[PDB]
Amino acid sequence: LPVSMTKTSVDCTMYICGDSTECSNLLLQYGSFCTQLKRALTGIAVEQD
Amino acid sequence: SKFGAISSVLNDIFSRLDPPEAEVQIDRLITGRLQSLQTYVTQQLIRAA
Amino acid sequence: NKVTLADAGFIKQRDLICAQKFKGLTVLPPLLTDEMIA
Amino acid sequence: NLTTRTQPPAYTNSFTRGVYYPDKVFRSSVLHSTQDLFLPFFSNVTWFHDNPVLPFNDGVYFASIEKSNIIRGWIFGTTLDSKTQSLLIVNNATNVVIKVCEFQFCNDPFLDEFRVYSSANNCTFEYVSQPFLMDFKNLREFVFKNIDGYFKIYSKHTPIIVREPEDLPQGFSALEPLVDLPIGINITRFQTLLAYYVGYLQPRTFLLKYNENGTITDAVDCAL
Amino acid sequence: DPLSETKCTLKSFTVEKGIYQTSNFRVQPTESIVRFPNITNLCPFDEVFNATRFASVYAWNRKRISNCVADYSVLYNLFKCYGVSPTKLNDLCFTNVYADSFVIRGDEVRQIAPGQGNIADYNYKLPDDFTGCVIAWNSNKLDSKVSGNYNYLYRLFRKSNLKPFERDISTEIYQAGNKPCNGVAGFNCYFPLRSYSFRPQPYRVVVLSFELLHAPATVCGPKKSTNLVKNKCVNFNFNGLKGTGVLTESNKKFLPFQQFGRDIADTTDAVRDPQTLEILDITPCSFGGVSVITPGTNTSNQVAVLYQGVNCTEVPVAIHADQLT
Amino acid sequence: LCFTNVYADSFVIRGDEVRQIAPGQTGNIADYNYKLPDDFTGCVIAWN
Ligand SMILES: *[C@@H]1O[C@H](CO)[C@@H](O[C@@H]2O[C@H](CO)[C@@H](O)[C@H](O)[C@H]2NC(C)=O)[C@H](O)[C@H]1NC(C)=O
Ligand SMILES: *[C@@H]1O[C@H](CO)[C@@H](O)[C@H](O)[C@H]1NC(C)=O
Ligand SMILES: *[C@@H]1O[C@H](CO)[C@@H](O)[C@H](O)[C@H]1NC(C)=O
Repeated sequence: LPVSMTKTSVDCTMYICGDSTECSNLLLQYGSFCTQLKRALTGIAVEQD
Repeated sequence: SKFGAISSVLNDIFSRLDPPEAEVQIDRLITGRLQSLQTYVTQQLIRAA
Repeated sequence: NKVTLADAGFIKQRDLICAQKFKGLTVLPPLLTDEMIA
Repeated sequence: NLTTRTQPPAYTNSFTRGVYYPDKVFRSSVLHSTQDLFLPFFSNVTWFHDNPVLPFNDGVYFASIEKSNIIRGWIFGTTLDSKTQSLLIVNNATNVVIKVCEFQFCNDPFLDEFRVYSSANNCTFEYVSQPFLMDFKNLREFVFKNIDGYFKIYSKHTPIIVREPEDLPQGFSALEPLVDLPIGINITRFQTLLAYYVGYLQPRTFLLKYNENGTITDAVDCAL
Repeated sequence: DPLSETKCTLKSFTVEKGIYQTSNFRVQPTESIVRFPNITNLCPFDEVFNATRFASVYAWNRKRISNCVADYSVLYNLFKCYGVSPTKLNDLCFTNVYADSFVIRGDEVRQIAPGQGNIADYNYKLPDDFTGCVIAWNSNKLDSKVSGNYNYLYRLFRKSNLKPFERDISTEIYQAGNKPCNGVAGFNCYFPLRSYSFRPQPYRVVVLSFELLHAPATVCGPKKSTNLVKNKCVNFNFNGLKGTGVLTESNKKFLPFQQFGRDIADTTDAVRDPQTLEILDITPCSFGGVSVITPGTNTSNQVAVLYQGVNCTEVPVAIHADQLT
Repeated sequence: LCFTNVYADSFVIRGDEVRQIAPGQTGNIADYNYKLPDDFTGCVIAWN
């Protein structure tokens, strides 16, 4: 029977942009989309513990 | 992927096209990568239950 | 030895399937070590 | 010249041949899909032994199984007249020179020396290099296409122990590009300048396999 | 301090006891190394834009440019632009650029278009995947009399659609009616070849069409290269390819025609030098995630910083000189 | 609509460069003399 799951963290800026571009200034017009996803991922990361 | 744009590399669209016509081609990629991250978080929240 | 794990949670540095770290997708290690589970 | 003897197209099978490098990007230990114009696996190709004027429908694969250098090149162009910069291949066993000229064609060409035409004109392209040719036993494969601006050439040279007639040898061998000629001509018909194998390319999705060194070891035809 | 970023990420003034992911960690590059080819011979743009006179629209010609460094501030010595913007044309590299020029009516500068014409459907077709820059040049001052130059003709109808980059030099009249003809006229069997009727504004244009998915570069730009430094995070620029990463040695087995090198997925992992001709290994410099461990703001103000996924020999040793970013 | 402060700037250009001057453009005057802003709200007025 399975018990746990692989905990994954997602860097939102490094996934959407490429960490070498001026894309990071355009991602601030959305605001709270990169925080809700990592909050839900931190919830899974503490849920599998 | 392109999501209906000219290229997938952001460093080509930034270094090729004209600043005020980049807020659609580098908006389609941003919305596509946001939808992909939301889809990934959605199926992980589904399969975590 | 029969469960082939493919996680990307390590510190170490031809490339493996763990090149997803370079795109912003990392793997956190669990709190309980397998020696502690054993 | 009017050298003419008595002339029936024979046929054989391509034993998983016609795979080249679709791009100059190095890959290693990966399976890559490519939707380009390739040769279909296990296709009927025209084995001659003969010089007719064959079509050039968006790509023609070529092969040659010989011991000597009795083959010398090809000629391309939609017209048989002195127009639209008809392309030429030639070889003199010390250099591989290629010309793109505006000559009017002849009936039976031979290059053993400008006897394949009778009127030189204002030429367009000149290129001299030690590759583009290497000189039964010797295999000489070729793939010609003229998509999106310029002219592609792929080749590979392997030894053959298999017999001469009716036998394209089985096994995998990747065709490497030599030079991308920036000419831009429109081709409909072509013929050779004297084995013989002609196969036509089709748009098809493939699945290449790259090894640790980056050579294509196997391929998968996704519509066979 | 990390306590205030824990306050800002939680959007509160009191932080409870626990571990909180606040922000990320990225090492910034230092150098701005560009590497261009060796060539110095300029581009003959004065032969493209100026000659004795130009050519016809169906008897067109495309001038090839190879082994040259281009310049576009001298292009305005004597202009809408598609694809690549001209403000970044001074630092990009290609393999070959085509320069096809034709002549059109003053009421014909609007019809010719990649995805939109009348005369084009039958005299000069342009493909849909276009990248290039068009020149708008009036010639009413250059050519306006009863017979300026009789080397220019045009036809307004053909038997079918024309493919892009196609030329017909057939000395044959065409028809659009019902009965077949050969040389003789009658029911819609007249000549299609019409000469230009100059009277007092012909437009003589030059299209400079660029490419996509470039080869090892033969043409280049006037920007001068810089020396190559390894083993540190360098903002590089290799033949127009922008990026930032550590240029470590390859230890690879590149074929003599390959210059690009990729990972399992789409990642620019390896490149070849344009001058040294030595293959490299693009690796991004050290990054990770940060988690702050606070015991609670109601007990103390000390914080513990955990940089997730990194070694302890990759932290910045210049903790006092981190103000210059 | 109501605004903060209207700014009127006058200059004389050629007949070929009424659209060449643009937000983020090059040529003769768009990168060497004048520059329309990237976030430019407002308008330009060109006439004969
Ligand atoms: C561009 O010119 C430079 C200068 O000669 C070339 O660099 C030389 O490359 C050869 C081998 O490729 C070396 O043996 C020389 O030592 C190099 N010279 C210097 C001064 O470094 C470079 O190869 C040329 N690039 C191309 C594409 O032709
Ligand atoms: C961190 O680096 C040191 C020296 O570079 C090395 O000995 C050590 O093994 C590394 N840590 C891990 C977890 O590999
Ligand atoms: C790759 O190259 C090495 C040495 O160059 C060789 O030993 C090995 O057999 C090659 N791989 C394959 C699949 O042939």
